[PDB]
Amino acid sequence: PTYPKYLLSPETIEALRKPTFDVWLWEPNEMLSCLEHMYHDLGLVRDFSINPVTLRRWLFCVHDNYRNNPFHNFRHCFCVAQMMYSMVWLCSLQEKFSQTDILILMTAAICHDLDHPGYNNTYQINARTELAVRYNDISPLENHHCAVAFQILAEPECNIFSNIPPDGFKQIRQGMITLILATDMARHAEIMDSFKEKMENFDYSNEEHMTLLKMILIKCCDISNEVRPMEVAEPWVDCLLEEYFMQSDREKSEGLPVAPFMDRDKVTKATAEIGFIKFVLIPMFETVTKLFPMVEEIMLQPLWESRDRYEELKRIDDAMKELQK
Amino acid sequence: PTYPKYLLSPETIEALRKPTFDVWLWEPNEMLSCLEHMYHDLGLVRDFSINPVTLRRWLFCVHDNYRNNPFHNFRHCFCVAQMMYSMVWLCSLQEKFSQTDILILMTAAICHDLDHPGYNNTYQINARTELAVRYNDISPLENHHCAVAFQILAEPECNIFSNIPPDGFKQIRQGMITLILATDMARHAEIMDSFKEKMENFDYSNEEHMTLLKMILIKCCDISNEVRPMEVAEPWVDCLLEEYFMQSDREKSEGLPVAPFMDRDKVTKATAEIGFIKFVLIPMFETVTKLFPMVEEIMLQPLWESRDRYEELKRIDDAMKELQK
Ligand SMILES: CC(C)Cn1c(=O)n(C)c(=O)c2nc[nH]c21
Ligand SMILES: CC(C)Cn1c(=O)n(C)c(=O)c2nc[nH]c21
Ligand SMILES: [Mg+2]
Ligand SMILES: [Mg+2]
Ligand SMILES: [Zn+2]
Ligand SMILES: [Zn+2]
Repeated sequence: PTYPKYLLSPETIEALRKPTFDVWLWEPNEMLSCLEHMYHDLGLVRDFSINPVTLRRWLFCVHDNYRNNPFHNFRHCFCVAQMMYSMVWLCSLQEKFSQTDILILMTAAICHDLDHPGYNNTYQINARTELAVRYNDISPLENHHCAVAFQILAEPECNIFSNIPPDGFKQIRQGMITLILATDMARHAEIMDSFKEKMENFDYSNEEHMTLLKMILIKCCDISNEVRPMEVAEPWVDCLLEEYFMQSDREKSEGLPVAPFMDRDKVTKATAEIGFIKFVLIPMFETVTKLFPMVEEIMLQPLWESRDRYEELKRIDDAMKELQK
Repeated sequence: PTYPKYLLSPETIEALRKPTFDVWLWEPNEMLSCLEHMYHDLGLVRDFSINPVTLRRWLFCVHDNYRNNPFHNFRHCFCVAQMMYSMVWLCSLQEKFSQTDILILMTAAICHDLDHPGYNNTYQINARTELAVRYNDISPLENHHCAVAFQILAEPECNIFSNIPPDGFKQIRQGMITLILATDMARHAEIMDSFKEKMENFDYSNEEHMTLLKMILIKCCDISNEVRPMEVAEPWVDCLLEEYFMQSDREKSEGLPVAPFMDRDKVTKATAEIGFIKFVLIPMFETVTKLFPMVEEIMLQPLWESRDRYEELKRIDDAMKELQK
């Protein structure tokens, strides 16, 4: 007949594999179904004996632990997971990685921003919040996302790892913690340098090389909005700035230092993306392309287009600003 | 947190395997989840590469195709499938039958009464309905249920058999057809005799022996209401008579022959069930017990109790009618 929303149509299930997927057309229950589909489709439910009902409860519990922030919310979560899922197909990751690595990449993508408060690590540290005190200024937000991830998995009803032997659990936990902690942008240059070093002679059988590759993969998915079609990416930037401005305003009326890139009076959407696309995004996907050449046409290309559109927007933007001076 | 109804709790999942399960407590939405669980739990999704999303669409289309009758409705459907699922565990059917047969039993059980009009074969034939004309008076209802089942399965979006080689399809289709056509009560005596004849020296290796057993199994499940706990079974009789009375009244009004067992002026819940339990139900389950002794304690016991409870109830009825004339 005419099936209900939570029942993904074959058209949707097909599109879910490409980075062109419109993440905005869906409501939470439909996104939860997409994530569910991903675990069955990638063979994770099968190879790890994940109880299908538990998988659902777990996703629902994960959803309940994401906050209603303009950016760091459940829909961003779904974006990272969906981009990771696309990466698996685009790069044929299942010929390079074991199912355990895939489970690690996917579960970490879904759990990487759990219970994000809407204010970054710099604010946590400068404001001496309880999280900064708890984690001693060492990537407090990411450490917290992990802890929540495993407190959730500790609940028997949500433990998608119930049937994995203990050695496997430990191996998965270690991998997830490493990936989630790697998303902290403060460590971006460090992680990039290490990867590029290993990239001089990449060894798919070297465990230390794969760890760095997985860290890069989840980092790519975490800040991959600009790779998506313009109509899908555009709104995310506004959501991010809304969050950044909120923090800068708070930092100003609290006497805490304010980062220029979050300063309402110094940053423009255009100048912001241009620099981020040319000095963070493109260089990263550029090195990843050396390993997976198909990545250039599917992701480096839309980044070049995005860079050019924002450079045009910057002209008009600066013009408008002159009239207001 | 607190999970929605469509996410079965582990308590429900555990009770779903026994004939004591209370079929009246759930709404279609919930029952559909149960059926879905059954396919994953029996390993049918796994062994036949059923796309889990397709499984959901298929179950939804099946639900939409059951009519809103007092008895032959989606809930009866669920009862039959749930009783079949209970028997797979109780009798350890997975030790005697291949996965292909289990799939045949479960799917036939879910589809056996699809699009039931609410008036039995005798009515279709006597009123010379389109169905009776289409099927040449040969089990018109059963032929129609089966045709609708494969109509649904022919819709790509609902084709839970999409990943089975054609030789497998043919084997599954033929089995379902045999089973669904076997549910026509007009053939009860015939089927029972053949089964008993083979029962003289049952051979789990003889395919003709196994075909009869599967026929008896689905026949048992189809009319297994009285096997359920008194409070779960009682309301079903009212639904049945409500349908029978609707037909006899109509037959009376159109001047068509009326069957005594459906006549308001002659049937009482007690008279209806006593004979049915004593001469149809008990004998059939007695034969099945010769192969699965555990059936006696789990199913004959409650049938005996229902027989006695209804017989005693009739005495109270006769004594009451006496006290009035
Ligand atoms: C400032 C930077 C570390 C954070 N950051 C980010 O995460 N995304 C996704 C952007 O699009 C972006 N644009 C500027 N900065 C950005
Ligand atoms: C005995 C038969 C002719 C009529 N019949 C029947 O078909 N089913 C399924 C019943 O449950 C039933 N109960 C009484 N009569 C019944
Ligand atoms: Mg983050
Ligand atoms: Mg029937
Ligand atoms: Zn993130
Ligand atoms: Zn029936």
